[PDB]
Amino acid sequence: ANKVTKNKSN
Amino acid sequence: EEVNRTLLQIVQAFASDNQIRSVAEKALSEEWITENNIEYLLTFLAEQAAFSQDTTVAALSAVLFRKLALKAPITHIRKEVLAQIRSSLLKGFLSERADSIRHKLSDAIAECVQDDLPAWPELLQALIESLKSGNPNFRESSFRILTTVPYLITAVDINSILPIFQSGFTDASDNVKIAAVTAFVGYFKQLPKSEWSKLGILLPSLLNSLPRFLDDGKDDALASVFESLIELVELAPKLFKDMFDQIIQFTDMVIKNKDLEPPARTTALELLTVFSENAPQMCKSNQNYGQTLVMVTLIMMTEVSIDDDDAAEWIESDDTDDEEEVTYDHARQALDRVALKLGGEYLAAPLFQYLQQMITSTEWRERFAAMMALSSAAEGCADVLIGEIPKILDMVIPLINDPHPRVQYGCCNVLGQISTDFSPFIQRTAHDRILPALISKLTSECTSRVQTHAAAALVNFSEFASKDILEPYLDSLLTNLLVLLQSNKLYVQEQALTTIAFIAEAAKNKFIKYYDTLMPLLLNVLKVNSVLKGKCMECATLIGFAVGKEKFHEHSQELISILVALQNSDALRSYLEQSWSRICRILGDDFVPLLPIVIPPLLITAKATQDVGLIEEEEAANFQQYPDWDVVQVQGKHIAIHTSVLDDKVSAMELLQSYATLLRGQFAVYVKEVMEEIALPSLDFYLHDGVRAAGATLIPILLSCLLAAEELVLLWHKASSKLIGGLMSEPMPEITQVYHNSLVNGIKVMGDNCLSEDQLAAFTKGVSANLTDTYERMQDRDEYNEDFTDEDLLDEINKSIAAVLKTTNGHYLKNLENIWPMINTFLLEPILVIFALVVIGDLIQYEQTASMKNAFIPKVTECLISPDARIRQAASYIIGVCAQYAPSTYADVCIPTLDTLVQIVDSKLEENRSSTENASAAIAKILYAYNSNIPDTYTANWFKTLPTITDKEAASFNYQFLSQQSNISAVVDSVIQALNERSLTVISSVKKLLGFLPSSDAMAIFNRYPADIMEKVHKWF
Repeated sequence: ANKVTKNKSN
Repeated sequence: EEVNRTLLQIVQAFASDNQIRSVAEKALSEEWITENNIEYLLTFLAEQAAFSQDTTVAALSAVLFRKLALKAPITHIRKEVLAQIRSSLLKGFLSERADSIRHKLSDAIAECVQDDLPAWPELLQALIESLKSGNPNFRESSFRILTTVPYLITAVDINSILPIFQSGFTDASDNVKIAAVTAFVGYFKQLPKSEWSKLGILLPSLLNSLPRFLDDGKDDALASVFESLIELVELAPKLFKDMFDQIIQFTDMVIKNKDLEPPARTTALELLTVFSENAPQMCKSNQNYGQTLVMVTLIMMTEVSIDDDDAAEWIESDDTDDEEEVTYDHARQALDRVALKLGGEYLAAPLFQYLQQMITSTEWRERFAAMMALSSAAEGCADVLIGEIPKILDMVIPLINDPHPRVQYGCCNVLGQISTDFSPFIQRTAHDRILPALISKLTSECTSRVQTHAAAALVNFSEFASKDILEPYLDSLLTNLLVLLQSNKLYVQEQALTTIAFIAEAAKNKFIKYYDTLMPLLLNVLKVNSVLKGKCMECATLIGFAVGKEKFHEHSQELISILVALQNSDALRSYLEQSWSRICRILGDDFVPLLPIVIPPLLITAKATQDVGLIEEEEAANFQQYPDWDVVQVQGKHIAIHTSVLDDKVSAMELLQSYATLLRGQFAVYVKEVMEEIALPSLDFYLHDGVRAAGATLIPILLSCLLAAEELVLLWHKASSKLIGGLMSEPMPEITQVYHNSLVNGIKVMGDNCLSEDQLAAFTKGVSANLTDTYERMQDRDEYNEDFTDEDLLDEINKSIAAVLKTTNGHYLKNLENIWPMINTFLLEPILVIFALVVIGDLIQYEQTASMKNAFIPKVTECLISPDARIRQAASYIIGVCAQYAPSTYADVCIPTLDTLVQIVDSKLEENRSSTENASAAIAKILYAYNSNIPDTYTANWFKTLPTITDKEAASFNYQFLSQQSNISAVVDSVIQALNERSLTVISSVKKLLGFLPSSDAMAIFNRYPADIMEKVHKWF
């Protein structure tokens, strides 16, 4: 889902 | 005796059946929690918890007492009874109880200690002695009470409390240590900073106690301590300054010990990371931090596909993250977080020292780690890396063909990440390298996971690539992605579709020639896997918007018929809504016949209610586990709110808003309904600010739709009044701003005299409460520690006041007087100053301000020469506006300052080109008002401030004044420049001047001008 990203649980 | 078995029966009924248990619940709430029975009830529950031989009764009562003792509250309980309750609680605590009951007793005891409550020195004595007990549970429980009631720490003699904690940190029992650490941090949590220095000195004992956890192999307990330490870093980072290297080195040592379980290692990383977020200067002043941080995240990033060198399991799975790769995920987020805080200046060097080397390792995990680390760091390190982009591709692109497929995916990842993070410059300059690289991975030669990720990275790239850059690559992009469309794997098809969609979005009209091949393949997929269909309709309608309505018309009817089938037949629902919305942008007014299909479902979603569960202390946290829920404490109690549902309400509101925006008058039939059932109720959604804001932006757009097509007047009255009312209640500054903006836009729509006198008065109070609470929050911004939000709000308050002035046609001056004290305080901290000046400029626009000439010109004249451009700007505009609307009550000021203005003028630089343009206009205003009464150098000074290209209203005056030698070429150009820059009849004046010169002299002036602006010049003269 569905681009290249970085996720985030800060 | 009677009271006891009534209550005993009740509390025992609690565990159990609905009947016996509901009777008890009502009995408690309706009969026992009343002015008359409360103390008996509290007395009972305290006695049970203290003395009951039954575990469950004791436990429950302790909990109930805790809950009810707040609500009572403990303050209105008679002294004799407080004392008795205290004494029995205490005796229970000191008796023989199960651990969990002593915990609950401790919590109950805490409710009986309070600033206003009588001293309880028997507790103090009990705590001190319990801390020295040989029973861990007594020791632990005492620190727990000092955690709930940190004020007790202040009450004990300093020379007793210090060794208490030092013994605590060092205790044989892990539990006791964790509680000591918890109590120690809790103190800083709860007490004023002026109290901090009293325990701060204990930090080194605490830090020095930490290597013991590794000796004994107690890493779970280490993790808990790390969690307390993380809270302390957020509160008092500078306390760590002197021992900074020791804690850095310690977290390093833990993370590297990879026989430890993950929690100790992830929390240690978090500890390291959080310094960057709370003490950036501290991190930056120590080269050790950055080096440690990079090194440990690089180690953790290699912890993937363990025991599976071929990655078989990874190759075989879908394109989601593996939830078992926890330390890897943690490492990535950490590097990202620190890079974003500290910048590339500081991290690029240490980062790259390592990457150069890992790219060349024979261990694949390290070559991967390298790519993912770059990916994480590139945004935060952009300030440096954005310039060294060929060098970066020289490292990465060779790896695109690595023997290992996971290294390949890794390289696709970087090309994706940087296409976003260095956009739009990378699209312009590296397309010739990046696209061929990604395109080569699309071939079915490569692994599913790689083909997919390369296609994902083409979304990143496309998002910021102009149609012209993508053009020569489209046929190639497309033929490849069609093959991916024919995959056996669902996630490959879904990716294929999304990549085509986004490429078509970027390609626009250049995609028209691909439409005939794509569209049938897409229709076939739909006519046949919910997400596939959704992504497919998304791909279809984005293609539709790209190619335009005429081309879209070859399949629109069939497409529409399939959508209808689809809609009426859960992630699909949202793709359906967006697609319909996109069709409305394509079809324009031809959509109107489809409103009865599309709007009803949107009305349902946008009518979502604030889904709240009035909830219990314990019953939270686990409710919090769900991404789709949150819990907060608002006014004492706990509330569970369904967040996702409210996000969806917003999304629906944004679609209704966009239909209303495109359809204008044609949406009018829905305005009353959406206004009363959706926009307006949304302002009362105190638990979700998105809703409140979305409600606000809907208002002016709804009005404008009905306008274009009595009711209107009613609705506006209702809407404006709830907007206004929101100003004195709304807690979130960012929302307050939306309301003012919303009023501005409302007023702009509704026109002349759209507000009534009471509304104007109610607005003023709101404006004042807003100013008051902004002041209060800002007078809060150290020994222990290292806000456009506020600026933005004040920016908009300016606009609403201005807007209100205009609609009232001046009359708002009256009401505006009540907040003059407020205004005045602001006038004499830069943001509040700017605000004040801006207000005053608006005031003068409507010589009835003489009452205050003396109160502000002293500060305005000061501000004229301020180091701050924004202050000079606002100031000069004020002095210029003085000579415009108040010519005579101001002369003694305007003409003196006039020399100041010739100097402030001298500047012509992007950041302050605006400020100097206002001054320029301000002097042209003075030259106008007092025309032949002036001691004339001036006008020729002013001229040299031309052209005016940035401020439009300023430019408007200057060329009006200009319209009333061999300056001729500078005269003309001054005008061409304003026109061409689109900042501003002065043309008429100019043509006459050119009349006064020969054929050849006239022509020659434009000889300097390029073709494109000579096109414009011909069409201007």
